[PDB]
Amino acid sequence: MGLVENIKQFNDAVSSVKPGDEIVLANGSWNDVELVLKGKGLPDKPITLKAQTPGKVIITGQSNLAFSGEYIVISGLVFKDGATPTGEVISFRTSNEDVANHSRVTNTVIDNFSTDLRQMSDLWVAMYGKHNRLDHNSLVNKRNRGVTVAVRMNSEASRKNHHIIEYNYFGPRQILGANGGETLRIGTSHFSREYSNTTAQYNYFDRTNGEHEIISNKSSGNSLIKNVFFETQGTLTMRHGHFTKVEGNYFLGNRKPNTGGIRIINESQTVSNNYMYGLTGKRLRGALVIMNGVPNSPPNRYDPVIDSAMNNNIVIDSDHIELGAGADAERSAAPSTSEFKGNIILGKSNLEPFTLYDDMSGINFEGNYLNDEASTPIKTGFASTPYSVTTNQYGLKSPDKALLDEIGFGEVKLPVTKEEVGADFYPKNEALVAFQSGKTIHVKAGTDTLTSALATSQGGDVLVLENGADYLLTKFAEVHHPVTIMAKAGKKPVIRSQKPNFINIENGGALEVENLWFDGAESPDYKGNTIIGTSGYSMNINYNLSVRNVKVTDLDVNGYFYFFKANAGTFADSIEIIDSEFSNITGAILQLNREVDDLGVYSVENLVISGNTFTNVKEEVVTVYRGGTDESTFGPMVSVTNNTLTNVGKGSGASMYFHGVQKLNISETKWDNSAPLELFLTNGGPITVIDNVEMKNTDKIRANNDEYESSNVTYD
Ligand SMILES: O=C[C@@H](O)[C@@H](O)CC(=O)C(=O)O
Repeated sequence: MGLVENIKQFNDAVSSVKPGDEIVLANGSWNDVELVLKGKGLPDKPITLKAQTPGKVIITGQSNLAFSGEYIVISGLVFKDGATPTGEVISFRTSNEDVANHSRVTNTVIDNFSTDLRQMSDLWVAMYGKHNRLDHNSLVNKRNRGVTVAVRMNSEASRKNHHIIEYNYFGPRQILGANGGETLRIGTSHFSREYSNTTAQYNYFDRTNGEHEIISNKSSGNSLIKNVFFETQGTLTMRHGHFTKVEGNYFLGNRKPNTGGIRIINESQTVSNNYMYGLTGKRLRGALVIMNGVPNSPPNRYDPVIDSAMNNNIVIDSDHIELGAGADAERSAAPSTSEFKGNIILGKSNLEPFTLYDDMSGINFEGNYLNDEASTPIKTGFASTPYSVTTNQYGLKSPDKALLDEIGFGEVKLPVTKEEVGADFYPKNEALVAFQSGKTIHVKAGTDTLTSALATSQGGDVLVLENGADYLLTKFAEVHHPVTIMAKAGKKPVIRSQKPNFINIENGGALEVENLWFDGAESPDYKGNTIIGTSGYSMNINYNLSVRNVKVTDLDVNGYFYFFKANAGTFADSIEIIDSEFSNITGAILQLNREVDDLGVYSVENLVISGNTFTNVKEEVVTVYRGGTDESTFGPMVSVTNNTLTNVGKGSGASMYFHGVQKLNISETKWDNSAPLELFLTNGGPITVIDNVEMKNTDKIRANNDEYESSNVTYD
């Protein structure tokens, strides 16, 4: 009815609207626009805001959309490469009192509508009101904190909403390094006993790894049904609220790390007829979890599990069923009047898949099946059955037909596929370029030849330097995309710089270095120099750093000269230091700074330090620190093997410091006249094994509790 091409025209057409009329945004870029629409349509005659050509109306910059009234439809829009100036990108309200009812947002894309600051939280879709629908939308590349889709519950007008959220595509969500990266949140703790009655169904969660809670259910009466979770880190958690129905969901973990399933807390939960495959998560992130709760819990803790059922689920090739998880002096109430019946557990990666943290007498176990090779400590309710798992018609590892029929599961088949969800006009393209997937480029010896070669390289490229040759930098060597810098086998080239940082990983960058020699003879006379650094600003794209067969010498022109220094506000999916040699360094090897707001922030997910020698380093090799009390979130995972530290950390101090690491493995490593190893084991169960280490002329391991396992610790 009304085609508009500028904000002025838009605001005129929506100043007065009647049932049936539509406002069309003409194709093109809509930059820095705050779209507001109020009106009252009709069941047969909605008020529609639509794109001229779905995929060709690009809302960008500092933009958002807020609407209120009745029977509004919003379709075909794209929000790409911007950030909302409010708290919400698409909002089903226009003020605290004016909400949308019986309205719909469909066939719409939000693509990287992320703040440049990774620590700032917003909501991408905020649902208010009653009887709203959110369907067939694509939400991709959320790089900051916050919830992608939230159902709000802060007033009566938004409770008992019966919203429907369905057929949406939730694309990859990088690990945040902090709390609050849920994909779907239904309610909040402050209104958690209130009823929402939301249905989320037929959605596809694709590597939505923001945090441990993929779906944070925080209100009563919801149905989370018939969704697909593909290699998703974290769980579907019934965090607060009762009378949740969780059925027909398929978790395709594929043996990826930290892949969890369904966590029951609180009352009258039904978790049945779900399918799980290849889930590796443990404890609060296990494939199936039933928590202990706090008697007379405050609304923000954990209600004891009562009147709940966990039945007729299929759990294949998964590792952890955790009953009573969280049990302690506070969470002292074990599950009661609940049942665990008719489940099929077929896995061989963990032959003792159950952990019981408390008395499970309050749970009636009946009719379950567990593969011959595995055992349960529960005396009743389980029958052993052979491990028979065959890929079926729809490409899914399935139990035998006779067991399926015995529990009335039906076919093992996805309730929805990747191809049936999201906007119909927007591709689902990978956004990450792999190391060495591009061209090999020669870098001749000399001054700023590496600088120039990087400036024109592309993601995936490999810069190959001349063996034994000299390289000098007088400018920053900036890495704007995944790149490899290396020499083929033979004599290491030597790299020097007159700048305070040799190489900086910029936002979007990631770096492999192999068979290089970095030396400090040309470095400037400043404190805080480093060989490799991050960008110096918040980087809302996680980076990666791989260092293999590298030699680093004479970082001593001034104090605090580090090998690698990540500034506050950056996050590394993986840092690997392999088979490398470091000598005469006044700083730390790895300086992993943090921007402390949430005390739970951490700056690296996976750290591997293996095959190295560290000699005459005044500061530590690495401090890995996560504060706060979140037992539930990830921790860094750290592996330290086959290294030698000679005169490290003596410039009282420590040579390595690990604090709030959820998984720490140290082995085959010798300290020689170094500061001691320092540990701090946080509440929960941080897994910590230290085997075959020699502490020659080194003080005793510094720890807070004896809570770790240790074997073969020699003190010379
Ligand atoms: O804030 C801490 C959170 O871990 C918790 O309250 C909510 C949650 O996600 C959990 O316990 O796992």
